[PDB]
Amino acid sequence: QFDFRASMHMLTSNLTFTVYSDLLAFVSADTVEPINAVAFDNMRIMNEL
Amino acid sequence: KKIQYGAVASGEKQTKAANSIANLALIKTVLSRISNKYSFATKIIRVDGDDNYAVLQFNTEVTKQMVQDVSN
Repeated sequence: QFDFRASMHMLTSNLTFTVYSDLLAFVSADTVEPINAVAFDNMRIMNEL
Repeated sequence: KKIQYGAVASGEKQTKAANSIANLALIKTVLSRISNKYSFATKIIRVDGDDNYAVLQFNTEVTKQMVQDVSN
């Protein structure tokens, strides 16, 4: 049997958020000039001549 | 008819290399104006007569709008 009052509920939610799918588009990235490019040892690579 | 034409064409020992020079200088001069609105690194320029192309690399990934605005 249908009880209108007992059937009533209040549903909560957040108000007005915005969902961003991609996550690296906001990142801009650049490389040092590869002549002065360095490895783990803090010592240049492609230096022998 | 004889018309005032104080400009360049073929039929000369000079036309080829000199046109390459002038087009190279022209693009080097223009390409330093997009820099007023974009950051890019000119990787390569080439000029051969009836065409010329320059490649350029950005700090980020390319979009449609940057292509449009760069062209305009």
